Amino acid sequence: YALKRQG
Amino acid sequence: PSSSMADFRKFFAKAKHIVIISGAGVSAESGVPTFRGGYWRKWQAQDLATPLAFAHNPSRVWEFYHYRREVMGSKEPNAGHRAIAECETRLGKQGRRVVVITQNIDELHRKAGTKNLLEIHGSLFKTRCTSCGVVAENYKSPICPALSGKGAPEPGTQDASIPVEKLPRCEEAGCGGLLRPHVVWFGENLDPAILEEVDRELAHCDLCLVVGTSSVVYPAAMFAPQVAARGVPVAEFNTETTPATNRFRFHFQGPCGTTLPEALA
Ligand SMILES: [Zn+2]
Repeated sequence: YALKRQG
Repeated sequence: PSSSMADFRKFFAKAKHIVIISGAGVSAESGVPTFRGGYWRKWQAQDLATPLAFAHNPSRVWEFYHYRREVMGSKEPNAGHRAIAECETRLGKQGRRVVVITQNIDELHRKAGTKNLLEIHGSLFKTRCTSCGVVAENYKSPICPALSGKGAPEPGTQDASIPVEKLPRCEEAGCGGLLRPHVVWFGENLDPAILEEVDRELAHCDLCLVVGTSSVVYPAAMFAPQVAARGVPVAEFNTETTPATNRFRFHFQGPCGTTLPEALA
């Protein structure tokens, strides 16, 4: 949820 | 997803809590390079905005951010930035709330007038000490001496390889710790204080606008879809359709520079 990530 | 402005303006005149989510699309209209695909030397933001990149090559990462910091000096807010800031002042006076939640780190929303600003990814112009954790505003150019005349974006430029001892150091008495940019990198979490401000804004939201976002960076990408799922209308203003657009009431295409001044009039 809080994790920055791409996709 | 409708392309009708008249229908938008009907929700717009009534809405009392309006949340605006802003993405790199808005800064690119000021000529700010969003390195999201374009490159700094042989890299994009995704390759350098990571804790690993900083651990292995902190010199390189600081060069990059240094570049980005210096480039902002010439840059100014655009018609999209201004329209959003005016709207917030105007609606403030009618007992109506407007909040901007930005994925951007360039502070162009601040320069434009926006008060209710949540910078979910941090800022270019704040550092954080990796020894003591103090977060400090820093606008100094260059941020440190060993970075003067570094950070060229042209590929082939050799790495300055500044020893860690000469990259920005904490100025707190007694610390000497290595600073990093106070930006949220890929692989890291958003600040919990920031996430609660957002949770509340998204919950009691009224009308949501999503402007110049490609909708491929999480969690920011889930924020408008959250709101739409609650039966709340969402207008997407973007030059080109996204993987989330089909979940939104409206899509208006164009530069947010062209479309927002009308939408928010
Ligand atoms: Zn420190």
